Formats: sequence, structure tokens, C-alpha cells
Amino acid sequence: RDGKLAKPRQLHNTLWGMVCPAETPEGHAVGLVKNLALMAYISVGSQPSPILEFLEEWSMENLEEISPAAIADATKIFVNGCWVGIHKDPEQLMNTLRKLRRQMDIIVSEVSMIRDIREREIRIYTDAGRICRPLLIVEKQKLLLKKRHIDQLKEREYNNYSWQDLVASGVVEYIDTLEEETVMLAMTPDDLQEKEVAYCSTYTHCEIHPSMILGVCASIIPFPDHNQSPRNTYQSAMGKQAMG
Amino acid sequence: CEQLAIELSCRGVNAKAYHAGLKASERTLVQNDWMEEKVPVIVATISFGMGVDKANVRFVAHWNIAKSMAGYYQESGRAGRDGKPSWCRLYYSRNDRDQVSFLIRKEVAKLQEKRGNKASDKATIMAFDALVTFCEELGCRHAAIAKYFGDALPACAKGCDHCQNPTAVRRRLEALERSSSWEAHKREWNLFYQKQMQLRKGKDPKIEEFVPPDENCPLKEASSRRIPRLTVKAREHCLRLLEEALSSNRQSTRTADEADLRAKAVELEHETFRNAKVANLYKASVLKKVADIHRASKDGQPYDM
Amino acid sequence: DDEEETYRLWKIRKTIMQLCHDRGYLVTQDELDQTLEEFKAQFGDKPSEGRPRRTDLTVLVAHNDDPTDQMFVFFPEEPKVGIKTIKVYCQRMQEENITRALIVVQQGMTPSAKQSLVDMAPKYILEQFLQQELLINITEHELVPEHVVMTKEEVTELLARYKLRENQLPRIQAGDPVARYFGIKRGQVVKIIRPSETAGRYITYRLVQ
Amino acid sequence: DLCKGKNICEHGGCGRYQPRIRRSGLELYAEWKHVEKKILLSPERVHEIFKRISDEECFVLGMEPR
Amino acid sequence: VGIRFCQECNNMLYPKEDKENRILLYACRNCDYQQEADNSCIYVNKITHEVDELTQIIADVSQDPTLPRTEDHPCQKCGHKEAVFFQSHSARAEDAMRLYYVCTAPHCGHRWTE
Amino acid sequence: QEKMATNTVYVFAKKDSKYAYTGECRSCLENSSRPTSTIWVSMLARGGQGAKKSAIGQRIVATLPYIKQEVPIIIVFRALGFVSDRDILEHIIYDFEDPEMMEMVKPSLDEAFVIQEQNVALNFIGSRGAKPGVTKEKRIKYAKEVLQKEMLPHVGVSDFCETKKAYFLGYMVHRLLLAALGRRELDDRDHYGNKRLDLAGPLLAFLFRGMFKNLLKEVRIYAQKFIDRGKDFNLELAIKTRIIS
Amino acid sequence: NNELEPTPGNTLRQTFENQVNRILNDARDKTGSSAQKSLSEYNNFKSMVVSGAKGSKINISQVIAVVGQQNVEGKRIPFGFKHRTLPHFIKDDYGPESRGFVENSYLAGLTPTEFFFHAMGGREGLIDTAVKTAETGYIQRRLIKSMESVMVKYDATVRNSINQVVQLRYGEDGLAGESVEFQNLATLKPSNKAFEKKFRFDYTNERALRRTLQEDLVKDVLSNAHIQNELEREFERMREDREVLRVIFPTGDSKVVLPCNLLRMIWNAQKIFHINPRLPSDLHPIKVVEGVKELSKKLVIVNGDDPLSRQAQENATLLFNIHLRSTLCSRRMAEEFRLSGEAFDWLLGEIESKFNQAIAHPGEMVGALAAQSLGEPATQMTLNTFHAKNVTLGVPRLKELINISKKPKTPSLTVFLLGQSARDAERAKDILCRLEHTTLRKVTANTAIYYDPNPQSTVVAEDQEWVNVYYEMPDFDVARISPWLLRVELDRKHMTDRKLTMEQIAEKINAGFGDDLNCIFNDDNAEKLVLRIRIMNSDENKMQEEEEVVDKMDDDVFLRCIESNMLTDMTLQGIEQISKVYMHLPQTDNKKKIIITEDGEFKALQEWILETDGVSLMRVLSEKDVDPVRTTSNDIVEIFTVLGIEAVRKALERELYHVISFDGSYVNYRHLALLCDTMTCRGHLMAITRHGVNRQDTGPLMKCSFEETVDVLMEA
Amino acid sequence: QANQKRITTPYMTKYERARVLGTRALQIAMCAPVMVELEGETDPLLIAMKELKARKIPIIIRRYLPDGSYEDWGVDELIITD
DNA sequence: CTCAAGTACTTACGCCTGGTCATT
RNA sequence: AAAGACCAGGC
DNA sequence: TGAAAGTACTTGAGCTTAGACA
Ligand SMILES: [Zn+2]
Ligand SMILES: [Zn+2]
Ligand SMILES: [Zn+2]
Repeated sequence: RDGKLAKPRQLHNTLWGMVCPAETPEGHAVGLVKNLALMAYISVGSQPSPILEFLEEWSMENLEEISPAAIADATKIFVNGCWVGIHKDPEQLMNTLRKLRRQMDIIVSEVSMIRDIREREIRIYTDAGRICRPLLIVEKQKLLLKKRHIDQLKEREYNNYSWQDLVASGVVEYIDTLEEETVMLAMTPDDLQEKEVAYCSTYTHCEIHPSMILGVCASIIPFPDHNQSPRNTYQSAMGKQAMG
Repeated sequence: CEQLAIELSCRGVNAKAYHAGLKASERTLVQNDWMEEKVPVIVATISFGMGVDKANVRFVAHWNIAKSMAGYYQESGRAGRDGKPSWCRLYYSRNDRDQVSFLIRKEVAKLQEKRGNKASDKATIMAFDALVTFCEELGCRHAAIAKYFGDALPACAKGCDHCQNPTAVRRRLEALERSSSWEAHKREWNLFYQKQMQLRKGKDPKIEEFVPPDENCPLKEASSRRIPRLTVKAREHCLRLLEEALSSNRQSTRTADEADLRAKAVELEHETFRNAKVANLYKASVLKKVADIHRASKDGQPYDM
Repeated sequence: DDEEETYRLWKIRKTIMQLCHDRGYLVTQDELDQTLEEFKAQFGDKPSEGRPRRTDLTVLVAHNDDPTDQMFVFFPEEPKVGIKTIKVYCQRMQEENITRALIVVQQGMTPSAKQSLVDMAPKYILEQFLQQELLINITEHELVPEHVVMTKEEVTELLARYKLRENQLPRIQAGDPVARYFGIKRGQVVKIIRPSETAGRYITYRLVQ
Repeated sequence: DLCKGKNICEHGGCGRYQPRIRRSGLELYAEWKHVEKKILLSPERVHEIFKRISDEECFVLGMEPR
Repeated sequence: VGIRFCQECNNMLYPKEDKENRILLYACRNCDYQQEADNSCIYVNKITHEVDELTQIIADVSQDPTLPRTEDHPCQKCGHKEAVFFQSHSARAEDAMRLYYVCTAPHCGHRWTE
Repeated sequence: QEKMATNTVYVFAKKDSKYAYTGECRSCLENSSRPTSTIWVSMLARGGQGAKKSAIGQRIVATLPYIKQEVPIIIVFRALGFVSDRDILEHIIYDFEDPEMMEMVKPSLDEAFVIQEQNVALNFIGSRGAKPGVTKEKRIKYAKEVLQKEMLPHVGVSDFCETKKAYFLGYMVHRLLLAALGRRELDDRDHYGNKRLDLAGPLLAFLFRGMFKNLLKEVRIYAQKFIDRGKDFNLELAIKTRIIS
Repeated sequence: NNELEPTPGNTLRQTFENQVNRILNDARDKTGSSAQKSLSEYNNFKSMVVSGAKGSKINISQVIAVVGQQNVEGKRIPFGFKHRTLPHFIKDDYGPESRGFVENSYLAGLTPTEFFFHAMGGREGLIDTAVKTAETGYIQRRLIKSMESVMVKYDATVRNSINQVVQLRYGEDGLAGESVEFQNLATLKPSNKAFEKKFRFDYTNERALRRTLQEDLVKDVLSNAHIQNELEREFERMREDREVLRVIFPTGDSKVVLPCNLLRMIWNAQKIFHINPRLPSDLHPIKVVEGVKELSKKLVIVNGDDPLSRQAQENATLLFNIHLRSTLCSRRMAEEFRLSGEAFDWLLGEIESKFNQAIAHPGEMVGALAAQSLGEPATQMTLNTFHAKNVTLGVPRLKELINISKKPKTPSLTVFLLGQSARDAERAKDILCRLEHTTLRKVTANTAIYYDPNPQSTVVAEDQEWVNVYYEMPDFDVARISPWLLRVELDRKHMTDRKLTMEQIAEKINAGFGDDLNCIFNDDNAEKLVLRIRIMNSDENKMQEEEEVVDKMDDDVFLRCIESNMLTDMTLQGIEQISKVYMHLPQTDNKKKIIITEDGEFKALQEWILETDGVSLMRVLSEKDVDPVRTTSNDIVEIFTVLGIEAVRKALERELYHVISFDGSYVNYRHLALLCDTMTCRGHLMAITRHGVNRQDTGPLMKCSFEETVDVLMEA
Repeated sequence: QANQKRITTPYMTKYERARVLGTRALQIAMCAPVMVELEGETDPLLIAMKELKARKIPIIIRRYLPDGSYEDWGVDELIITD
């Protein structure tokens, strides 16, 4: 905390939805102590055994079998940082990986898949500690959240239907920070999905609710968007000191 | 001399010095008392070609290479005036020869500048190069000495590094090449550049032969050396080009005649020579003027002065 | 080019005459304000292989108080000054009986040259000036205030007035460019007059050491 | 600064040479060049050396003897 | 401009001057292999580095959902209306905010700059 | 607790450092053992020393763990069993039709001219270890063990993983060259995709791994003390639960 | 579509950001003005703002109209992601919404992206606040620890603990900083005609005297020639004072700090004595002159009859005496003030009493006071100041000045031009090119090394037309020439931007490498600019090579090294250490040329000036058409090595004033002068650190209390 | 120094006034005699203040000059700023 | 006998409140 | 109950 | 995981040159 470097202390764009932007201590620990957003979930970790077996079963090529002349055109495949091989059809591979994660057949929803298109790398992370938050999946310009899901969730009591079943339906999806890189989000469906003056049409995900970006203490602020950000931070700090 | 004397005395070897801006009086001692063992070791540069060649000269070492094989042998001959086995050693480095040659060049230069081209002008250069080769060649030192003197080559034994170990000295020579391949940087670059191009100059630089204009040079200030390496042939060829350009403009503009064009071209060449300093820039300006004349002819208007 | 070197020589000479005038040496007015054309006509235009070889650019001046001490300025033609040049210069000094002289060095000096300069303190004092340092007159800069060298009587009066010992005064290093401009040695005191926005004028005395 | 460049002791007697002293942690090494080398310079030896320094020499050195 | 590899030990070749025929040669320094030089150029250094970015632009970039796309600019090859556009996407690109367009639709992969 | 993501290749550039661009990869093996071994691959500013780089992007240099100073990247590649320059370039450069990348690799190949054998490359690396081995074979074995186990453990540790190690090292050098050419932006240190969080799980795991290793060390000490008599052994008195608790 | 022409000194991204920020700032200002113009007189935000109790106009603007653009590190919101600010935006979106501009106001409420950007801006502000800490506290402590013992002694000389003279009088005038106020000289910057019309006291009119002066005094003024002579002497002395002021105060700044407000006290005298301006006065102007002359003697800062004492007193009270004679002029008294005899006597007594009260009390600890008065604004100065021609400002600049940093972060040097270069932009560009360091690599399009065994072969097809003519004149054609060719391509835009021609490049090449290089180049007629370079060898033997391979350094790699040296060290134009030079017309009065016209007025001339990144003052001053007088540099150490120590005193004063008064805050000149003097008084540049505070010959207990403790006591 | 040739401001500085008043009040609080007549005054501070206003404080101020000399100024000799 | 080129070496940071903790 | 360490917090 | 600026130490380079005038 004694270090006068100000860059690490700043609020980075990557903190959207995962770390509370307002709630942070004031003092030598400003920006260095971060409180978690409401929807943020930390990856618990998983063995990348089924993913490797599926990838080998899904063609691809093991590094000992590459001809180095045929690796420039192909796209490298990374699992937990290890370079396991290359693939020549990124489209169907990524589509199948996402489909499997949505259906939770071989790949748990915690695992994340990243396709760096320009750099031709595909990275799959199963290690623990990754920060991730749920996001609705958008197909074309329509959500995968339909009226039946909400109707069943209103009936959540004595229905044995909960958030887990909603995840297993391929409707919501856990996306980490570096998978958020390749995603395109919308604020609300009823505003950004319907046709208007063309801004974007390739929306792949939609936020549950934009207020989920705030942390625990900052969520108690009524109308926090009408406040100066320093005042929101001050309230987030003082809320822990409120008596009750 | 002072540095080696001080370092040797600090290392134990009772050292000393012959010259140092001191005086016969301020060295007569150092020298004489060197014969009578009062001073064991004394260092000098060329001040020991005299002074009673004594008997018990145990060694002669060269911290820096000599000026030639003749010079090296005449230093090394101030030893061995007995049966004493006197292993005389030469210390060598690429940095040293580099320096020596650069100054042998500066000397040869000044000499030629205030003189003419003699056999000694290249004799010093090839003598130093012979010394470099001898310190760089592979073989018996006595054999190389005899070859330089043209005497019978002796197949000596236990008399040089070559005959002691047939691979250790070879290893040292190989490591010499492997020792170094190929605001502090400016002097390094200057030294490296000049040293490298001294190799391109090689031996017997000479080659000046400024031939005077033969009989009828049409050049104002023809006998001028303000531009180095601008021999008169280059000059009247450039004037020939200028007169060709003037004749082309005369054909393309229909002015009086070429009789005045001779003096006009002489004036143009003299002006270009005055505005120029070096041969390449002089040619650049000459053909720039020629191109301007051609452009004026292309446009159509007469080429006014 | 050569014209740039001629301009350099003219500027250096003009600054040297201004320096000599500021030291109390007798300098004619025309010498102070010499046009570039007048200088080129007097000394012969191009220095490179030309009439001004940086020798005959030497300036011989005498002090206003007495003409015996004189003062004399040197423009060595060598890019660097060695022992021989300083020795022949000192021989000329001794023959001419002059004691004070300057040296205008092109780039730098050998350290034997500096050792010889510091050798004779009482007999002849020699000050080394770089070619670049004399291309301008630092005393004319707006940041540099007016410096006046005080005689021993004025220094004694100043010390008696404020009951000050010498070491209690503010100091100015002998290597200071302004101190070198006036050729000041250790122990002298300079009177500095600078304007102020609170009093209008303020005088500071700096000891040279 | 002046005395560091004198590796030899003349003036006076004792014309023997002077070793370099290096500090390795808390240890002083009287690094002789060629005269035993790297002898551990014990503080007792340094105390003996300093005890014989005359008052005039140490005052010249800057430390008042009293 | 480029480098060529040895044909015997599969090492790197180096330019070597032929004193006799005055022809440029590439001779491996780890063996005795020598080959003739065709381009007759050794070292090329483009200070302005004005290398056309179209060669460094990959066709699959058109798959990006995060990239803006326009209907105004059609492709030159297939005349496809849909096209994805983006900026230099590179550092040390001097001063250039110009747009690079990639044609969408499969198997086209056309890249053009306006 | 925040931390850099392990096993990921990052490229950074320090202003006044000797390295113009530095690529690093903090590598840990499946969380199973050892905290982290970090390898740095960097390029040396702008300048030479009389016989080296004087042109466009200069020699690439690798920094191995437990090696006293830098080691050239091509020498490291040769120590992995790739003697010919074309194989090393193929591992480093994936498309030979790019001459800019090739020219950037050019100066690094010049330094590794002298070394052309895997054994001599290992000796070169072995002689630069924590303590130089007395004999050549000891140095070669130490360098081989370091490369096999303690250099990029996440790629592999057992035997024939040397080809995967070579591929990953080539990928690191390729990323460094891409950053030098400006084709990829330098990784920013505050990007939360590059950050991992050590929750109660990983933190207690890191604690318990070392604590249980110390418990085993104490058991071994008690056993060796108690077996010198050769009588017998009982485990229940050999285990101290106090250390873990 | 690339129609955006980059402004000089800025890249395309830089000028694009500048234009976008200009548009957004204009929009925010217009919306704020529109919102404020709609505020009713009953509105309480407007009430607080006009009252000045709390809030500002921008507060109302952000309340009602627009929050405004949000900035991080002085720039719009950066691309934390892959060329996008948030996942919700498309890549390469530089629009106001994507880069942080907030359209909504606090009353309307921010959108989630705008909310997050505002959060980032607030985080930056909070980081600045939590940083406004240890380093500025360190500045305070270091400054006072350097100044804690500086004191005004009983002879009013400011001395430290060793009794060394820091200042002869405190603040150079011996006045305390509490009682002084701002005043106008009123003699600086009027026209000569107006100056005489206001200050001459023309007695020839004989009618205006009857109206302003009493009828009895008019005959006395007119008849007696002594009165007229003394009044003319007074006017001559006032003209001399005007000349002295114009020497002291260039730029025509009449706002000065003086002990007693003469205008307010004259007005107080008017009100106390019921002075009626409509009636002629009984005050005799000669009595005014005598009263002023007598009063000037009783205002004593330096006590003594010595000529040195006389001069010190005159210098110390010079400015205030000039102002006193200006305001108490006979014509002013008779025309504007109409003071009577009793009012004038009371005014003189009050002036004397107030000036005597303003004198600094001996024993006042002015060192600690000055240090704390200089470091206190540092707690209000921008720590991470951002605000091209970037210059370090605020706390980092204060640290650079205080610590006497050898290398400033932004060392710059302003240049003023003497002749037509100041007015004409072409000569200004010429000087800029002659001052900006330009190597070969800054003007080369590309460089290639070819192999040309025969020069007439010309493996490059385009060159065959023009290489043959240089290769046909005697010699210089074949033999004794390296077959290796270094062909260099020159960028025309860079070639002509610096007004550089190929002949000068060739001259520099020849000077750098000698005649042993063959330099051939095209003409300006050619569409592309090329330059062919070869190596010349004089070795005519060329047999057996004499084993030159020892250090031959073959022509290929030799040409590569030569090309590197050319591209990195050719220094074609300008002087090294000067990265780039900015040129602009200053609209600020401090950087403009101010002259005294024929009418005596102050006119500010608009002339081109040059500002450089990187500093080399000695060579810049030596360059032609560069003003040797007004050209300064912000870095301090180089001024010490170039212009002396008093120049450092003045320049450090100016730099400290600039870093302090940039925010608009004002600090009394006495504290700045005291700090600058205590730094530049031992003869060298004494930095305010443990390296320089302990370098003084003070007591070891003084040093041990500051940052060194045990080591200092060990040494002592 | 002597009574003649005294160089110092005749005005009493704020520091001199403060210390003189404090020392006098301490003396009066130690039952020192009071020069001026007091009217029902029990606090030594205001008594000393009224003594100072009456020029009756029996204290001379020893002003040390930086050169080591000194000047003796009686309180009544100094003129109070207030 | 330098001096520039390196390597160690040293810095610090306003006051106030409280809690826990392992060792003594 | 002294002297340390760490943490959290106020201005 | 980043991270800073000035200063006190060592060390190790690095250089044409010989005769006969006071
Ligand atoms: Zn001794
Ligand atoms: Zn080969
Ligand atoms: Zn298409």
C-alpha cells in the first residue's frame, strides 16, 4: 500500500460486472482492496481430463504429429496454458464446445472457452480462481430466456426447478473476464435487441440486470446513478460502519 | 614506461625507467647503475640501443610489439651476450598492432606530405606487416627469423613455443580469432572505421601524380588543388560535358554561335569549381547545371545567364 | 561552412572585446560594435586556408588605471592546446612583460596543459575559455544581473558596515561563468545589482572562492 | 583522495609497499599484491597500526588527537 | 530480402563474395555448401515500414461478433453487401486511422481498404 | 488474494531496463507441486559490444530459472535436441513467407553460430547454473534436468516432453516478436483476465502442502533416528499432529 | 476516409482526440450556459453559486444539463479490452458514448456504461486524494528542515544559525508580509502625452488653478519662480522614477505589492475631513512636495549615514518611494484628491505610522514561515497533473525544482527570435530545422544493400539512366571499387519538410566518412530520391591478400555497420539532445515581445517562438537569429553550468512562481525569494534533501534531526 | 553597546512585547511590587498589560546582535506598536 | 592518474481510534 | 504489562 | 506482479620516438 504507483489502483475496464466499481476503502488501500459484485462467482477449479479426451476424439492434432509447415494456417489450442495441439476448423470446434458447455455434457459451466480470432489462438481454462458472472445467451437478436422459463421460476417453490436447471437449459452462461473479451453484450433486451438505426446486430449475450455490477455495500445506495462516484464510494465505505 | 615500472615495482620486480622527459643527468644513473645490479630491471622504448651491451641480460620483454622485425631483433639482441638461456618474450594484442599501424600510417603520411615517394615509404609498412605476420604465423620463431633474413631455416628444438607443444600454441592462436569476432560509441566507431579502412588502403598509399594541364587547357584556375582528387582530366571532361550541354541549348534556342560558348563554358566550369569543395559534389553540381540547361532547352526559352 | 566559421570568429572577437571592456581594460568603441562586413574586410574573409589563420586575431589591451599590466588574448589554431603551444605563448608573455592572458580553446585541452596553466600562480595567470562559451555574452542575458567587482577598500567598508566576516557572506564559485567572465580569483567580492518587485533594487555581495 | 594514489611509502623510512584493504561484510582483508596475499586483517593489527600514528599526522588526517 | 537455408545441414546461409567470377554466393558456414544467388540483394531495411496491412489481415476476422459491420460498402470479388470494418489494429503504424474492410460470407475472405 | 494467472504468456516492456521487450510465463504444474517457476524471454534494447547487433530488432534472450545470467534463445533450443537452424526457426516462425519476422530472428542466430551440438549447448547452459559442475557430464546432466523439470513444468516434466517444451518456447518467442513488430499490443498488467484469485481453497492447499511435507520430514527424521538401532519401528509415536494443527 | 489533416506537432490519433475533445467541451460549455441562463432568481443552486458559499457553475452544469466527458490520466476512457471500452460496445468505437462522454445529468441519471465511466473518474480522483499525502508531507518537512533556523536578526539582516547572510533585508525590502497589499503604480504604462497631462502640474493655464487651488495660493504659485522650479524638479524626478519603473517592470505589470494602500488612505482622509471635491483646495502644492520629501526620510529600512547605508536605504525603499511620489504628486493632489492641509498632514502621519508598522520585526523566524507558506499550496496542487508541448507541473515539478533533479521529466527550452525570423514563418521554420536534431533515419524511406560487381550492370533497372553519367568521366568508373552497393532511398516529404537538399546530405556524409566513401545521388527532377554509396580501396596490389582476414570485416557486414552509423549518428541538421521543436504564436502576454513605442506605451508584439523537447542552452544561444537575451530553459542545473548562479536564482524564482501561480493561487514574493536564496547562496546549487542540507557546515545535531541521524553523529 | 550609536528599531517587536508581558506577569504573580496603581485587579496578566501601557515595567531588553555585541533597551524607551 | 562506467546503498511517509496474537 | 508484529477504521 | 532516484564507492583503462645547438 505504501507504493506511490497509481496505475494498479485505478478502476480497470475489466472490472465491469465482476468487481464493485464504487466500493473500495479510502486511504493507502484505495483500489488495492476490491469487493465482489453481486453476480460474480469465482471458478472453483476442475480437472481438464474430459476436455482433452473430447478434443482428441474431435480430430484436432497432437503436437508430436504436427508438420511445422501446416501450423501457420491452423489455429493453436490451449488448455490451462498448456499447448495441446492445433485445429483447422475453429468454427465448428468452438460451436461444439459452447454447445457442450450449455448442455453440461462433458464440460462444466465453470470452464471457459476463448477464441482469439486475429491471433488464431483458442484457449480453454479450467483452473481455479477465475472470476466469472452469469450472462444470458442471445441467439440472432432474440434471448434464450423465454416466457416458459420465467413461468417455471415463478413456480420455483415445490417445483424442483431452480437456477441450476436454468443453466442446464443453455439459457444463461458463466463468462469470465478474458472470455468477456470475445463477447458482445447488451444492457437490456427490450432496448438493444429490437431493430433500430443500425448500431450492432451480432449480440451474443445480454446482461441480467446492469445493477448487478455493484457490490454488497454499494447496492444499498438508492439511486446510485444520480450521485457523484466519490460519494457512492464514501457511502459504500460508511455502510459497514452503520449501526444496526 | 612509468606505468609498467610502477606496476612491476608494486608486483615485486624491482623495475625502473630510461626516458620520461628526464635528462641524461636524470637517467645516467638509472642506466649505469643498471649494469652493476643496483637496478635489476629498467624499461624503455627505443632508448636502449646503446649503453654498454652487458653480459648478464637475463631477459628482454616487449610489452608492446616493436616497429618491425629489424627493430624487434635489434632490441632482442641486447641480450644473450653469454651462455645464459635468455627467453625473450613478445606480448601481443590486436589492439596494439592496430594502434602502431595507425601511427606508422600518420608518420608515413606526414613524411610523404613533406617529401616524395621513396622505397622506405612502403618499406616501413611492409616491415611492420612482416612483424604482424611473424607474431601471427604458425611455426618456429627461429625459422621465421631466418626467412626474414633469408638465411637457412633452422629446425630448432626447445627454442620456441611452436616446438614445445604442437596443439597448445595452436589452441591459443585459434582462441585469438575467437577472442573477438568482426557518447562512448562515437570514438569506438571512429577508431574501428579508420582502422578497417586502413586495411583497405594497405601498403604504399602514394598515388598522387597531379598531372598539370598539357598545353591548351580551357579552364579558369585550372592548376588548383582546392578540390582533392580532381585531376585535370576529370576537370576538362566535366567542361566537355558543359560545352555539350551549351551546344545542345544553342541548337534548341538559336542564339549567335558557339565561339562565345567556349568562354561561356569555361566561366561555368570555373564557377562550379569555386562553389564546390570535393570532386563528388563538384560533379553533382556540374550535372545539376547540365540538367537545368536541358530543362531550359525543353521549355523553349533561351538559356540566359 | 567557411562563412559560418567567419561568423563564429567575428562573434567570439566581439564578445572578447566586450569582456575586456567589462574588466576595465581600454577598448575603443569601434572595437566593441564591429559589423560582420567590417570584420571580414579587416581580417580577410575566409579563415579556411585564408588570411585569418586564428593567429593575428590576438587582442592586446591595457587597463584604464595603468597601461603597465596590459591584457592579451589568444586564439590557438590547434583544436587542442598542448604543452608546446602554452610554453611558446608563455615565452611571448615573458618577452612582452605582460602577466595576464586568456586562451580561447577550440574543443578542449590536454591535462598537462591545465597542469601548466595552474603551475605559475604569481608570475602569469592564464584563463582557459572554450570556443562555444564565448559565442555569446552571458552578462547580456536577462537572467544574469549586473556584476561589479569591488576593490579591497570597498570590501573592507562593506565588512565594517555590517560587522561581517568574509565567510559569512554569500559565496560564488570561481568556476562560475560570470566569475570567469570578469577573471576573478578566490577571495574577491562581487557586488550584484538586480531589480526586485518588492523593493525595486536589491544589492547582493557574493564572495569568490 | 590525494593519499589513495600512493601505493608506496617513502620523508621517512619504511620503504615497503602498501596493500589494498577490502571490506567483506564485517571482515577487512589486507590484500597484498606480491610481497602472502589476502591475509585476514584482524582488528588487533589495525589497532596496533593506529596506536603508533603520531598526533600531528592524525590532526593532519582531520581527527583531533585529543 | 529474405533468408535461405542450407541444403546439406539445413542451416542458415550467409552471403559470400566470389572473387573469380564476381557473382554473389550464399555459402553455409557450418559446411562447404554453396548456392548461387538469384535476387542479388542482401539487406533491405524499410524505415517508413509502409508494409500493406492487407497481407497481415486474416480472413477469419470476419467471424468476429464484436466487430462493426456495414451494408454500405460491398465486396469487390463477390459483391456481397455485408462487410466488417476495423482500424489499423496495430501499433507503430505511424499516423493512420484508415479503415480496413473484410468481406463476410463464407469462402470469400476479401480484404480491401478505402 | 490477487495474482497473475499461471501458465499464460505475457509480454511487457520496461522503460529504462536493458530489455526492450520482455516475455514471461509463470508456470506451475497442475497445482500438484512447487509454487511457480517463471521463465523470461526478452530482447536487448538497442546496441552491441563490438561484434553483435547493429540493425533492426536484435537478438532474443531467454532467462531460465536457477541460471546465474542470460542464455541465448537459440542455444536453449539446441539444448532441446534441435541442432539444425530450420527446425528452430520452424518452432519459432510458423510461416516462412514473412521476411520481417525472419530478419528479426537473424541476429539471434548469429550468436548461436559457434554452438551446434546438443551436448555442447547443454554444457554452455550447465556452466551457467547456480554452481558450475566440476566435470562436463555433471554440468550437462544438471542443465538437462533443469530444462526437463524446472523449465516450463506445465508443458511437461517426463522425458519426451522436450518437443512440447520446444513448441511452447517457440510460441513464447513468436509472441515476443509479434509484440516487437507491433502486430499485438503489449499485455496490460491490470487486465483481470490475467488475474487469478486465491480463495480459501487454494490458500489452505498451499499451506497444507508444505505443512504435510514438514510432517513427512519429521516422520523421516524420527525413523532414521530410531532405525539406527535396527530394533523395530512404530508409526503412532512417529507422527506429530501438533505440527499440522 | 483520411481527409483529417494532422495539425503540426501532433499525430493523427492526437489531432483526432483533440478535435473530439474540443467538440465535447464546446457542447458541455454551451449546455451549462443554457442551463444557467434558465435559472430563476429564486433558484437556490444559483443562490449558493453567486454567493460563493459553496459549489460552482460546473456543479450546476453537471446537476442539470450534462455530467461531461470522463477522463483517465488526462485522456478519454482507454480501451481496457481489445480495442473497446466495454463488451457492450463494438470494436474501434471512438464515439462520445463509448469513450466516456456522459450525455445525462445527475438529475436524469447515468446509463450503466456512463455510470461505470463516472466510477472510473471518481476512482482517479480518490487516488489523487489518497496520494495527496506522504510526498507533499515530505516536501513540507524537507523545506522547513532546510529553513527552520533562518531568522531576521536585530540588524534586520536575514541570517541562518551560523550567522551567514542569506538576505540583507527580509524580502529585499525588510517588510513583513502581513501588512503589504496590492497597489497600482499609475506611473507605469501611460502614454507620454497622458503622463504629462496627469502629472505635470501645468501652472500656465491660470484658470484651472483658480478652480482647483484656492485663490490665495494661485498668485503665490504664479508669481514665485522658486515654486515653478521646484515643481519642475519634482516632475523631472517623477519622470526618472517612471524610467526606473519601466526598467524594473517589463511586460507593463502595474499590479505591485506595497505596505500601505495610498489610494485607500487618501480616500479615508477625504472622508474623515469632509473633503468636498467641488470646491477649490487650500493645500499649497509646494507644501505637498516638501511633505513628501520629508516623509521619504522618515521611512527607514537601512539605518546609517554611510554612503553604503544611503544606497541600501534608497534601494530598499525605491519602489515604494516611487509609488508615493506618484500618488502624492502635486497635480494629482490638486486635481483628483482635493485634500486640504490638515487632511494632507494626517495622511503623511498615517503613511509614516503604517510603513513603520509594516517593517519586519527582528526575531521573526522567516525561514520556517517561508517554508510552510510554500509547502501549504502544495497540498492544493495537482499531484498527477495532466492538463503538445507537455510540461511537468504541480507536485512533480515542485519535487524536480526542490531536489535539483539532474534529469527533469520534461526538460524544455523556449527560444525567441531576433530578426525577421520572429515575424516571418519561413525563417522561423529555418531556425526550427537548424535547432531540431535530425539524423539520416528521419529522412530515409528505405535502405538496401545490393551486390553490383559491375557498376554499369546496375542490378536496379531504374538507376541505369543516371548512374552511367557519373561512371563515364575519367577514373571513378571501374577497378579499385567495392562491388558492394549501399543504396539509400530518401523520403521526399521529410526531405523537403526540413528544407534539406541532397548536396548538404552528401557534404555531411563526406565530412563524417572522408573521401574514402563514394557518394552518388540523383537530382531533384527524379520522382524518387535515391543515394548510392560504395567503398573505395586504394590497394592496387591485391595479390594473395597478405592474409588481411585478421580483421578485414568483409564489405557486406561492413556496409551494414556503416548504414547503421549513418542512420543513427549522421546528425544532418540541428543539435543533439533536442528531440523536437514546437513552433507557435503565443497568445499569452508572458511569452510575447513587449516594447516601448514612440508614445511610451506598452505594446505586446506577436512573434514566433520555439519550444523544444530536450535542452541544450549553450548551443541554442550561440545559433544565429536566436535571441541571446530572452532565451531561457526550465531546467535549473544547466543554467548553473551555463549562466552562473545569480541567473539560477532568478530562473528558479521564475520556475517556482510558474508552478505555484499556474493554479491561480498567489504566494508572497518574500517566501519564494527566501527559498531561492537559501538554495543558491553557498556558491553552488544546494538541493533541499539530505544531500545538501547536511552538506552545509552546520552543527551535527542540526543534521542528525533530518534524515541521517546515526551516520551524521558517527561522522561527527 | 553604549547608549549612543544604538542601531535597532525603536519599536518593540511582538516577540519582545510577548516575553516582557509574560515575564512581568510571572514576577507580579510572585508578589513583586507593582509600579502602576491597580484598581481591584487580581490577575497578573492584565496588571502587567496596564504596566506596559503605562511605560512602567522595570525591565530592560538585552538585544543580541549577530556579531556578538548587544544593545540594552528599556521597556519605556521602546515605543509600543499597539 | 583519471573518469566514465559500473556497482551497492539509502531513502521515506501527518495525527488519531480499536482489535488480535505470540512471546516474554 | 511492558515491546513488537499484523489488521481494520476516522480526518 | 508491476514499482525510483540520487549518491557513495571501486577499477581499469589508456599513450610515438630515439640522436648532434646555451
Ligand atoms: Zn612504510
Ligand atoms: Zn550447411
Ligand atoms: Zn466478398
